[PDB]
Amino acid sequence: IANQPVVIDNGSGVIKAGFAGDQIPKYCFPNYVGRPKHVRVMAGALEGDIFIGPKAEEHRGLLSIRYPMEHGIVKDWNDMERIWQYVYSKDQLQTFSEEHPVLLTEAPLNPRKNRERAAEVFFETFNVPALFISMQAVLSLYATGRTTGVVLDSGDGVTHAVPIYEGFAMPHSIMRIDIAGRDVSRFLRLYLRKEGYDFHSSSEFEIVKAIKERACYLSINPQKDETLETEKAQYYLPDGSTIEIGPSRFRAPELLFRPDLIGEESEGIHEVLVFAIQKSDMDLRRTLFSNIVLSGGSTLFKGFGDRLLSEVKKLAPKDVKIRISAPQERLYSTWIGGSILASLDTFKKMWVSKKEYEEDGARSIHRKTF
Amino acid sequence: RVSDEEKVRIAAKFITHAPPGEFNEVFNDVRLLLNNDNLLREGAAHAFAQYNMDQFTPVKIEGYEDQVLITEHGDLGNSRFLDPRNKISFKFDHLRKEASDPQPEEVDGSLKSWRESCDSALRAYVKDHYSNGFCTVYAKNIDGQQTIIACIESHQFQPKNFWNGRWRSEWKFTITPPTAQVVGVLKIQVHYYEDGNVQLVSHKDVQDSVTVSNEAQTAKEFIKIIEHAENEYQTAISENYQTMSDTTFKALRRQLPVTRTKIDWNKILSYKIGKEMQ
Amino acid sequence: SDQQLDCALDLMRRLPPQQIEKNLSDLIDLVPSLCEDLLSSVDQPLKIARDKVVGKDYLLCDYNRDGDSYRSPWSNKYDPPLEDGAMPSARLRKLEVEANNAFDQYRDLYFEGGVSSVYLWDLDHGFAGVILIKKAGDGSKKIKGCWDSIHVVEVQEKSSGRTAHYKLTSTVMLWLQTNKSGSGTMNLGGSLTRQMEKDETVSDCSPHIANIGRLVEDMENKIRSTLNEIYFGKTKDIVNGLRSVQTFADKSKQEALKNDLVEALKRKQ
Ligand SMILES: Nc1ncnc2c1ncn2[C@@H]1O[C@H](COP(=O)(O)OP(=O)(O)O)[C@@H](O)[C@H]1O
Repeated sequence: IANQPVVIDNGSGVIKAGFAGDQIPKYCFPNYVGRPKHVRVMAGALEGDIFIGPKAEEHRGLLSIRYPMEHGIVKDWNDMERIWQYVYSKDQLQTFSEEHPVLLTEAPLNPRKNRERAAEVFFETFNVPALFISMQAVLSLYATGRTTGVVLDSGDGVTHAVPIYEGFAMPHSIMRIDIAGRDVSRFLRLYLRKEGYDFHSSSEFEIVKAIKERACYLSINPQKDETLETEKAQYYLPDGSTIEIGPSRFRAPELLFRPDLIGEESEGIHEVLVFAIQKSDMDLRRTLFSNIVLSGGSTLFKGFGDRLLSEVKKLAPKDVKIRISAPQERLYSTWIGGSILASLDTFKKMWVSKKEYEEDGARSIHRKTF
Repeated sequence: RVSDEEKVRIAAKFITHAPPGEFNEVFNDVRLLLNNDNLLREGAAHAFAQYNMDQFTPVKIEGYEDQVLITEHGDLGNSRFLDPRNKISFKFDHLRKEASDPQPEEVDGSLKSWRESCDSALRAYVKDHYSNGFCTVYAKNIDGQQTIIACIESHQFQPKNFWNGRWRSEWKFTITPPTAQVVGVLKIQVHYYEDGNVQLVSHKDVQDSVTVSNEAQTAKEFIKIIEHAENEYQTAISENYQTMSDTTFKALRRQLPVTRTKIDWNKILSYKIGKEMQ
Repeated sequence: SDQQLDCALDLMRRLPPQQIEKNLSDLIDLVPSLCEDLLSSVDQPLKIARDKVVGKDYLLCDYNRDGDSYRSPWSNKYDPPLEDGAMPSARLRKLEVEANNAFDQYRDLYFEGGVSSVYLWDLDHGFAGVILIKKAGDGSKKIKGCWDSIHVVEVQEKSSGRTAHYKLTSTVMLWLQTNKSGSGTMNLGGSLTRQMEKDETVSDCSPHIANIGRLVEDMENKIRSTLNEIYFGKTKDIVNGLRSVQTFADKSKQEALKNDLVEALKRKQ
C-alpha cells in the first residue's frame, strides 16, 4: 504493498515510468534492445550480450538495435518483457511484481488482444496485485486541470487528437495516425543519400534522430525555403567531423503537414484536428477552440503551432478563439496525470482483483482496466 | 388541364415513401402544393392507415400506457384499435393520438398470457438496453397457431442539425405446437440532410424452428435469438462501415495514383512518357 | 407558387432521389405551373453519349446541349445534326480534348471507368464549364450506386500579370447498394455541395487544367473524408445510441466515481 506504485507511459520508441506522487517519471529510456556482433576475444570483458539503458546509450556502435514496439504496437513481446525486466532492475525498481498497484497507459484504437496479452504477462507470469492501464489523455486533463479539451499527444511513433469533455470523450470523435519523426528522419536520410550521405546503420540512424531533435524547424512559408537554399549550417559529429545541413532542413519536418505526398493515406495534422472537431457537437466546438492541449516530443518544433494555426485559419470556420496549451513538460504531463490518478484511493474498482481477474479474464479485461 | 386523380397517387407515393419524422411537415407542404384537404384525403386516409400500420407508429392509450405501435393486429379499420395486452377496443384518430371509448373484447386469449411474460422479458431487455428502442408484442390466434408479434421502434428526431433516424423490426414466434418458428424482418431508415443526403435503409429477414417446451424457455429462446442476431448484425453494420472505407471507396473512388504517391500535371501536359514502347 | 416552390425544395431535400424522373413526374403532374425551371434547382443524373461520326463516347449535359442538340467534343457537333453549331474557341476546344483526355486518364487512375467530360465555353475574359463523371455501381460488385461527379469550373480569367481566378462548385451523387448477407440489404448514399476559389498567377507550366485536376481532386478527397467520417460515424452514432448493446446498472456508479474524481480535482483546484 500500500505504497507508491509506478506510472508507466508507453512509447513505440521511448518508454517512460516513474514512482507515483512525484512530478517526473523517475526512469525514462528508449524502446529497443542492443546486442553486439563481435567475437568474445578477451574473456571477462563486457558480456551478457543484451544491453538496455546506459550501456545501450553508451555502446552505440557496439551493439545491434531492435525496437520491439512498432506503430505503438508491440510484436517482439519477449523483448518488451526484457525491457520490463530492465524496469524491474535494482537500478530502477528494486521491487517485485507482488508489491504495488502499478499503473500503465495505452493509446486507444487498438485491438484488445494486445492489452490481453499484456495482462496475461503481468498477471500469469508477474504476480502483480493490481495493474491498471488507461488511455493517454485523461493524464493530460489532470495536467492542464481543465475538463473540456482537445488533447493532442505527439508520440514516439503515433499521433492522435481527441476532444474530451470532463474526462468523457466521444467514442467517435477520435483522430489518429501512427506516425512521428521516425520516417521523417528516414526520408531525411534518403535526401542525404541523394546528397551523398547514407547512414544505414542502426545507431548511425539514431544520430540522425538526434539531428531530428536538433536541427528541425517548422517555417510558415509555403515555398520560400524551397526556392531558396540554406548554406549548410555546419554542425559537428560526436565522432568529431563535418555535419552539413543543406536546404532540405525543412523539407523533412514540413512533410508532416502534407504527408500524403510520400504516398500515404494519411490526412494531415491540421485536418486531423479539424475532423476531431467536426465529429463533436456544435456549441462545444466553440469551447474547444478555447481548449487545445498539446503533448509529446514531436511538438517541440520551431514554428510548429504557427503554421498549424495558419492551416486552421485556412480551414476552420470563423468565430474561433484558439487556445493552445503547449508547455515544456508535455511528455511528463502524461506521467504527471498518471501520478495524480495513482494518488487516489478511490481507485477501488479500477484496481485489479488479481485472483478473480484471472478467474474472469476477457470479461474483466473489458471491465476493470480502461 | 391535368387530372387531379394523378395527384392522389402522387401524394400517396409521398406519404408511403416518407421517412419517419419527415412525414407530417412535408405532408403539409404537399397540401400547400395541392391547396386542398379533400383532394388530399381522397387517398391520404388509406395512406395514413397503412403508412402508420407498417411504420410502427407510436400510439399510447391512457388506460395502459404501454406505448403500443400502430399495426394491423389491433386495428379494425374504423379508426378503432385494440389492446394487444388487455384487448380493449377503442377509437383512435391518426393525425393525432385522439383515442377514446375502451371496450374490452374477447378471443381465445391463451397466447396473450404467453406473450405477457415474453414481451415482459423482451421489453425489459429492450428498454434497459436500447435507448428509444421500445417494442410491442401483438397476439393473434389465427389458423390454429398462436402468433407472437414483436414490433420494435426506436428513433431520435431532432433535425436541428438536419438529422433523423429510426429502427423498426417485427419478429414472429409462430407458436405451432410442437415445433414453433422464429420468423422475422428488420427495418432501418436513417436520414441526414445538412449539405449531404444520407438515406440509410437496411434489414435482415430470417426464420428458424424449434419445438415448444413452456413459456419461459421459448421466451428467452426466441428473444435471445433475435437479440443476438440484432447485436450481431449491428456489429456487422459497424464492420460494413469498415468495409466502406477500404473497399467501397477505393472500389469506386481510389485514393492514390498508380504510383500511389502524386500527380505531375505538366508531365501529363507533355513529354509523352513512353506511350509507344510496348 | 413561391410557397409551393419552397415545398418542392424541402420535398427534394427529403425525397429519395433514386426516382428523380418519377419524382419529377410527380412534381409536374402535381404542379405543372412551376414546370418552368425544374432541373435548374432539381439536380439531374448523368446521361450517356456516344458519338457516331467519330465513334467515341462523350457526355450529355446542359452546356453541350443546344436546345435539344448536344455537343460532341469528338466531332464538336450538335446532335440532332444541326447547322446551329455554335461552338466555342477551337483552340480551347482542342485544349478541352486534351483536358478531357487527361481526366479520362485520371478517372482511369482513381475510378477505372465512367466517362469524364468538362464541357466549357468562352466568355468575355474568362468562362466556365462543367465537370461530368458518370460511373455507376459497376456490375463487378453487388454493392452499387451511381457516381455522378458534376462540378462547375468558373474561371474568372484575368489578363494583367498572367493571373486568373478560379471557382469550383461541386456535387457527386452515389449510392451504397450493399446487399450482401453481412450487410443484409444495406443501402445508403447521396451527394454533397461545396465551393472554393483561387486567384492564381497562372503560368504556362501549370495551366488552368492543372489547377482543375488539383483542387478538384483535393475537394473530392475532402468530400470522401467528410463522408467516411461524419456521415458514417453519424449513422453509427444514431445506431448505437438508439439500439445499444450496453447493459446498464454499471455506467451510473462508474461515472459517479469518475465524478468523485472530478470532485477530487476540485479539492486541489
Ligand atoms: N526536441 C525534439 N525535437 C524534435 N522532435 C522531438 C524532440 N524530442 C522528441 N521528439 C520526437 O517526438 C517523439 C517523442 O515521443 P513521445 O511523446 O515520447 O512518445 P509516446 O507518447 O509514444 O511515449 C519522438 O519520436 C521524437 O522524434
